[PDB]
Amino acid sequence: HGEKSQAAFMRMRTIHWYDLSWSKEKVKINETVEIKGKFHVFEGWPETVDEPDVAFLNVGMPGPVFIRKESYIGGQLVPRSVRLEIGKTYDFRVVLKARRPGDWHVHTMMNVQGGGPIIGPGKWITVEGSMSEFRNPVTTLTGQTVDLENYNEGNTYFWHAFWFAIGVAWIGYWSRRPIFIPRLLMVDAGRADELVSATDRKVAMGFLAATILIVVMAMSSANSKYPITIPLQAGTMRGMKPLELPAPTVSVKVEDATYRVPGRAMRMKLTITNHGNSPIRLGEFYTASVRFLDSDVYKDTTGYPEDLLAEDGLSVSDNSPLAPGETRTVDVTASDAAWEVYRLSDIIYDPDSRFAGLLFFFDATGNRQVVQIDAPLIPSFM
Amino acid sequence: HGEKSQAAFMRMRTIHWYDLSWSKEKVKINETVEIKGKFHVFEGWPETVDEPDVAFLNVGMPGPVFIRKESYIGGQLVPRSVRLEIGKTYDFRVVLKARRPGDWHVHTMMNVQGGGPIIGPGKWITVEGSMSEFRNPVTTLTGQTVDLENYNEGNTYFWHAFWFAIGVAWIGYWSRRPIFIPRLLMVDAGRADELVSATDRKVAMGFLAATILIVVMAMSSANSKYPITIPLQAGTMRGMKPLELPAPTVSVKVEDATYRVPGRAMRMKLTITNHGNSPIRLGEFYTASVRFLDSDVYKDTTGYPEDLLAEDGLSVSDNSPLAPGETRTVDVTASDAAWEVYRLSDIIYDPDSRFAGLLFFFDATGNRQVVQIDAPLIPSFM
Amino acid sequence: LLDKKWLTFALAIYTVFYLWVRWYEGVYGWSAGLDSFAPEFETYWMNFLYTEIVLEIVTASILWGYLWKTRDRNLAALTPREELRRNFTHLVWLVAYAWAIYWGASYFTEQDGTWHQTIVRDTDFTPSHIIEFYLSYPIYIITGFAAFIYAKTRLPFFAKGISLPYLVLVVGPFMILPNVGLNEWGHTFWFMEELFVAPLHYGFVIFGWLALAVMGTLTQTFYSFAQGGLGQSLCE
Ligand SMILES: CCCCCCCCCCCC(=O)OC[C@H](COP(=O)(O)OCC[N+](C)(C)C)OC(=O)CCCCCCCCCCC
Ligand SMILES: CCCCCCCCCC(=O)OC[C@H](COP(=O)(O)OCC[N+](C)(C)C)OC(=O)CCCCCCCCC
Ligand SMILES: CCCCCCCCCC(=O)OC[C@H](COP(=O)(O)OCC[N+](C)(C)C)OC(=O)CCCCCCCCC
Ligand SMILES: CCCCCC(=O)OC[C@H](COP(=O)(O)OCC[N+](C)(C)C)OC(=O)CCCCC
Ligand SMILES: CCCCCC(=O)OC[C@H](COP(=O)(O)OCC[N+](C)(C)C)OC(=O)CCCCC
Ligand SMILES: CCCCCCCCCC
Ligand SMILES: CCCCCCCCCC
Ligand SMILES: CCCCCCCCCC
Ligand SMILES: [Cu+2]
Ligand SMILES: [Cu+2]
Ligand SMILES: [Cu+2]
Ligand SMILES: [Cu+2]
Repeated sequence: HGEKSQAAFMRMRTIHWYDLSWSKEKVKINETVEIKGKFHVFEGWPETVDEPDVAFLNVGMPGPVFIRKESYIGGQLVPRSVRLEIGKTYDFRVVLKARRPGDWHVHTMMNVQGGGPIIGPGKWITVEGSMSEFRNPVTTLTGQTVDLENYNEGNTYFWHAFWFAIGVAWIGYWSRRPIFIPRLLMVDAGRADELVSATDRKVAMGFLAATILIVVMAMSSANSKYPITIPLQAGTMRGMKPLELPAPTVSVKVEDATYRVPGRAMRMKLTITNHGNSPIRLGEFYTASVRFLDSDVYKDTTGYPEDLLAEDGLSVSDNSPLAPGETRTVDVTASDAAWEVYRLSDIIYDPDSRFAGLLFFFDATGNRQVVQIDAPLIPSFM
Repeated sequence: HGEKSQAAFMRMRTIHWYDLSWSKEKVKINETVEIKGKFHVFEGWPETVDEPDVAFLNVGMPGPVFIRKESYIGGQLVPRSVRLEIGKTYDFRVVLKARRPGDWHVHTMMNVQGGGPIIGPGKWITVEGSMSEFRNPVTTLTGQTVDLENYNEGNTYFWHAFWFAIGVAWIGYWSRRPIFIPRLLMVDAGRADELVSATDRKVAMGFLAATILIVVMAMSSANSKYPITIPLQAGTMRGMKPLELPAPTVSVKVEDATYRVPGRAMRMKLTITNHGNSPIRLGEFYTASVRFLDSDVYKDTTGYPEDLLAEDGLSVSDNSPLAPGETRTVDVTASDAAWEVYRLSDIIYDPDSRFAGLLFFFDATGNRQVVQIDAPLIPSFM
Repeated sequence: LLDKKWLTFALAIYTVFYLWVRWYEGVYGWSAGLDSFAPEFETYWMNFLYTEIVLEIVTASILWGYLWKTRDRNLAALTPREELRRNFTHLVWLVAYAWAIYWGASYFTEQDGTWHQTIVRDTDFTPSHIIEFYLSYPIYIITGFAAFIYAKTRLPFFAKGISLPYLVLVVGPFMILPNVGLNEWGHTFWFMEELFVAPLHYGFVIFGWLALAVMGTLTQTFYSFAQGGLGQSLCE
């Protein structure tokens, strides 16, 4: 919900999310929904964005309508920030537990230590039930099961109310007598030295001693109870395992890419060389959360969001099967209302008119090749 | 001597020193002791420690009880700071010349430009003789042999004493007359204009002219003598040659690692898969300068420090030879008094409860494999 | 008469209006108010922004102009009882200014923090800012200017000169509103983060300090109160 505002070229060239899947579309309170997929870090990382040396796999949602039970980057849990390598492909997995009823647009996002949020595709997930049913039980290493929704709430309330009452008692004790104008006049006209006299000093000594003693005894009591504590666990986690993808057998060279201003279409000319030993066909072009598909080649069955999916948004001038060894040049037009709805046409406002995307080539057997393209994007007006 | 205070997790995951050796344990004055070994830079370098882009191979010792004659990282001399690559293994060598009699705990350390000192294992080396016998002869490119213990000492003393005497002469010339109260009263009561009169101005002119002339003539004389000088040689040395270690044929996956609080033992569960074509046996676990050995598999003969060596500190639930291709899960307990003496149990105080270490697998023929492990370390209290 | 029931209205108008504003933003925060490019956002929050800016300009003009036009020309011939009444009215104005300052600089500003930690920033005109930067800040600016003008035009102590502590108390908090330019510039160019303690926010901090001139202002109002109606009782 925070995208459609970021620079179109930044959205095009930061991180490409693909193979995304959502376990459920409608969940009850306390039920779990799992978000899986792969994200690829673009080689041409924009220079004003710091390299993802410190990155956090976040969830884009309107507050804790879900609680992030687990999140994985490469199979291992990542509660802290992680280091990602430019050009690598990682598979991720986020597990969410429903907490608040309603229709929530859940995004998979990545936060970078020096570049801000990289928001992936968002899917509407419906939560049904009541928030009062939500439970977050946690078992500690000391052998007690607590509910994280209300654990320590009473203690926090008690201590804050107690200290507030102490401060209010101090102020009220001094506020029983006249406060501002008589005291100002007494201080002004000659020495004051009458507005602070015993037992006011005794009361101040009592307040100071009681405050120090109460703090010390409360700390000692909170040491006896909860004798085992650990500091906050933090620190960037290195060694994120990337995916060992096979080298693509398709080489694509982009010879110019243009988009009409105004318009909802992007046109590019590609020289595709088919290596390997299978006839391939271009089936999908993904640029920035928007998937332009050729329905004659590939159909989406993973429940991708409708506003981001163009079922027939990809048109190839010659999409006949490309025999192995054969190289041909085709005109590829990616046209959908999403190009303007998500402001990919606002790249004309950007100070770097360059695009990046993913091309998916499918053979007869159905196995697919992921080839990555990037080129300058030239607007056309006349 | 400066370790046992650094965070246990930082000591566990910065740099792993192994294959260490000391040429001599007791040396006379002017005798040479050589420290060799290999250090491996951990892949999961802690984020608050800067990457060893600028590192210096230092020696941990109580001052110049030895002089560092030479130090090598990869066979070549490294008098300046060097650049190390995370994940690489380097072999080092330090040559020390005995200078001061006594029992000295000599450490091999590495200083990082943004993370401070990484102290390796320390060994007690005894120096016998007298400090008066120590010599540090150096031959210059101008053809003169000088002793670095006292070279230029007389000249330094002379020049500092001369300039101090000049300043003292100035102050004393002004201090022959009354100093503070009469002069203060003369300046206060009317114009002073009597406390500074010729030939005081002539003396000041003489002092200024003599100072400038002496500085100029001394610089000219120090230019004539020593006509050949070079600036201080400095600059980080890149291109440190790392060791080309063969890829290990043993793959170890750590399934949970726990340590009792309080306790002197660390327990972990490992799934060891033996590739290659030789039956292997786990013989050593090195975590942070502490070597837990299985005496039935491996025995130390390099004179490792006794306080850091656990001859039978490593116990494996099933340490029978692991046939090639076979994978098995074993319970490994690393127990020694060193775990508490060197405060490896203080990792509970650390904000990152993760450990790293080295496992050494030996086959029947005796050749060994170095496999590196790292995992979260979970304290156990109940 | 002296202190009359204008104080009750001064508290109640701010309380009721800001409770309604809080209800409005709790209803339209999500659901037409998350996406800044949806048509419903334009009708529920951009229209709110336009309406509130126009109404604030009109109200400021009307209030300040009326206070300046009805200014007391013959301040010399003013009875001490009427001076006491006017001092109490000025104290009511200061109470209203304090209430508005609370609502603007504490409630809606830390509420802007909730939003600036829970959702991805989409524009410079999110609901939170519209309710804070362009509603509550102008409201307390209007109240402070009105209090200053009333003091200068009715109280002889605050006439014959511009009070420095009063001017600082009135203008420094106003400087937070043009400081919004630093906030937006410091959030889009500087600091690709949502750190609430970033140096981009010290502009509010610097000009939030100038509200400490309320101490000099209040001792000045105490002296104005104790001009003729000082005693007796006090200091006797
Ligand atoms: C210092 C001088 C300050 C000047 C600025 C004042 C800003 C006022 C609010 C702007 C509203 C806007 O712009 O929006 C107009 C809204 C849009 O809502 P709607 O879609 O019609 O839904 C139905 C309306 N509900 C959602 C509010 C129920 O509708 C309206 O007509 C109603 C606006 C009522 C404002 C007056 C009540 C304030 C609380 C009572 C104590 C004073
Ligand atoms: C919707 C906006 C309604 C604002 C109404 C403003 C009322 C007019 C201001 C005003 O001049 O005085 C109102 C009251 C009573 O003071 P008055 O005595 O009426 O003021 C003049 C003094 N004089 C009679 C001796 C000449 O003085 C007060 O204390 C009134 C405080 C009102 C709170 C400020 C509201 C501002 C919201 C932007
Ligand atoms: C925006 C940032 C403000 C900058 C701060 C500058 C003002 C600070 C000093 C100040 O307030 O004094 C101006 C007068 C007070 O009386 P004086 O300054 O003595 O002069 C009165 C004659 N004058 C009204 C033309 C100025 O006060 C008034 O007369 C104000 C009431 C008249 C203005 C009403 C019209 C404004 C509608 C928008
Ligand atoms: C001194 C500042 C008081 C701020 C109280 C506040 O923000 O109230 C809104 C909140 C809203 O929660 P709730 O009462 O449950 O009503 C929800 C209605 N919306 C969502 C519109 C706020 O609770 C109330 O309305 C209580 C009334 C307090 C009167 C001083
Ligand atoms: C009164 C104390 C002011 C200290 C300023 C400060 O903390 O700045 C941190 C920042 C370091 O940037 P960093 O915290 O790394 O920002 C990370 C997020 N990005 C890269 C998007 C800015 O340094 C600067 O850019 C210069 C600040 C000048 C102050 C007058
Ligand atoms: C001057 C007051 C110092 C208080 C020190 C208390 C130490 C208690 C140790 C648990
Ligand atoms: C005002 C004194 C300047 C002295 C300059 C001396 C230059 C000597 C060159 C060797
Ligand atoms: C990246 C280093 C930033 C240093 C900022 C220093 C601020 C000091 C303010 C006087
Ligand atoms: Cu969304
Ligand atoms: Cu990519
Ligand atoms: Cu030592
Ligand atoms: Cu290592």
